[PDB]
Amino acid sequence: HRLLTVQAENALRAKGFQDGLPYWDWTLPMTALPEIVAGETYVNPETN
Amino acid sequence: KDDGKRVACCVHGMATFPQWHRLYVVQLEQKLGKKGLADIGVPYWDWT
Repeated sequence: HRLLTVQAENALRAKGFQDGLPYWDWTLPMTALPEIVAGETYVNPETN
Repeated sequence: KDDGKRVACCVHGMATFPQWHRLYVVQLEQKLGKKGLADIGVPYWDWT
């Protein structure tokens, strides 16, 4: 699984990225799933 | 044309030729980059 994550990072690096993959933290209690993934359609004001 | 003769906008034979053309190429550079590609600019083809 470490190799899998490393390969994913190396693959995504060449697509306009700076840092590594963020990690979820499900160890710490939460009340809702992450809003980064919850949404279906998001409004980008870059294209308005 | 300044006299309304419908002339071109290309600058050739005036001192501002290299400056205008470099502004043109950087325009296309930014137009390409804003579409989502942020790795390399337009290459230069050497002929010397």
